[PDB]
Amino acid sequence: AQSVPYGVSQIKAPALHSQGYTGSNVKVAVIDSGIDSSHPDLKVAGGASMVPSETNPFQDNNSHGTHVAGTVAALNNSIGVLGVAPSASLYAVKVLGADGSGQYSWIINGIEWAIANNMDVINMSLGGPSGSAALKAAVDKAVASGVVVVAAAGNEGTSGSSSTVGYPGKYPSVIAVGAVDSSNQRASFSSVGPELDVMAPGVSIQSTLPGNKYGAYNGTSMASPHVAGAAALILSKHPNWTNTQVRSSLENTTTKLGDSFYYGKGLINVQAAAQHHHHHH
Amino acid sequence: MKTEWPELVGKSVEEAKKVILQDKPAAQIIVLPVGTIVTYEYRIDRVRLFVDRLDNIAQVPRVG
Ligand SMILES: [Ca+2]
Ligand code: NA
Repeated sequence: AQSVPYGVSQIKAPALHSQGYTGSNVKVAVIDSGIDSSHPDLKVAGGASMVPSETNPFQDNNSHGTHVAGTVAALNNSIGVLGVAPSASLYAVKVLGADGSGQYSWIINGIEWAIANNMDVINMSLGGPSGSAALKAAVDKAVASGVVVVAAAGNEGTSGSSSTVGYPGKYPSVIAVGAVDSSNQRASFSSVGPELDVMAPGVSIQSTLPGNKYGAYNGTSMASPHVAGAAALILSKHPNWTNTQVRSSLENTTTKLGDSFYYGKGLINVQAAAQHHHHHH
Repeated sequence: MKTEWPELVGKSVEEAKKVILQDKPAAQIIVLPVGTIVTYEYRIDRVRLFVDRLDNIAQVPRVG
């Protein structure tokens, strides 16, 4: 039997599923460490690797990309878990090696691949503490081209009144996502700052792992793909909505939590986002 | 419980490993180049050490 991880229910994805919308025909690039395409609870549609010494994007030697992919799009069947957007067209864009790191130029090359291959959504469960002009240009280019770009905010916790949001999450063009638990409390590690946009579940998140396994991971990396999957659900119900509109729909319908420095606009609610008229619950 | 080591910035990677393992003997230490992009999962057992091209610590080490 299949299990629905709590975070999928918490963002109200089952309401979209019951309406008949599951992200069909929406192309989502998971820009990450690869995706294990042999996992029976994932279907990978395509991809490319930008890592010079790891040329196969369908081999995930870290595990992180495979976990993130399962939160976006684990298949709807009688096994494993259920993804937020289980019919999405999932692309493995490998820009991180086995050790979980990549050069800025590898990330940029993956973003450029996603634009060239007409991705509707990019998830980046990754970041660094400093920006670069070339990184900002790549994300701004993807957004100008119509792509919804979502990234994890980082796990740097608090530092007085300073923002601790990582890049590329910290750029205005990118939706930066922080982490809450099942009680809607911010995870202690979740980055903070005026750049935090929305929150999603990021504590004890069950998903797919390489070699036909499953497990619970923690991080803003786990929160980000809830929002990228929600974007795919919204586009499957409203295929002509622009990225601008998908982003505002998610921002305008959150359940507000605490102060925006710590919680941004609050927890996403994809049921409310995918209606025509938007308000917070 | 010690979870950050600001006093290690500017020290050698070798001294940082030694100090962190005294405070957290079961730490999983990974050395990465400063200025890379990394995964944003949270691993309570891990300490990433970001080094400059001289192999000195270039960012405050922290658990995660
Ligand atoms: Ca399944
Ligand atoms: Na942003």
